[PDB]
Amino acid sequence: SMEQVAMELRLTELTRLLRSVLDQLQDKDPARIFAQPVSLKEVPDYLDHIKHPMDFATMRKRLEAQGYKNLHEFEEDFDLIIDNCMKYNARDTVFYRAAVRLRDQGGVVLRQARREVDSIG
Repeated sequence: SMEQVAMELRLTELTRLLRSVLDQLQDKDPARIFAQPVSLKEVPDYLDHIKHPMDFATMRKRLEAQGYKNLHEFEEDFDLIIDNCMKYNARDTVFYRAAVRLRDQGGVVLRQARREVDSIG
């Protein structure tokens, strides 16, 4: 149907805006601490701690399959990146501190992304 096409075009356009949001967030991680999944070979206990691992590569795979239907879904995954790191790692660690900085800086970007998603529809 034409209605299904129109919905698909909205999803595609949301995908474009989320790709740009994703790029901007990832630039706030120049150390590349959050670039890839935590390795279970190198942190064998990880899944005993963290039930839903997340990372920027995994988000990028979902994004390219148009797997985020709305901004809320994408923000949920971004928050997992931060929240997981802040639980597994102590306050005095480079990992924890990197997450705090990513969260603080990412807030700015997400604030205007929400306006854009509402504004454009």
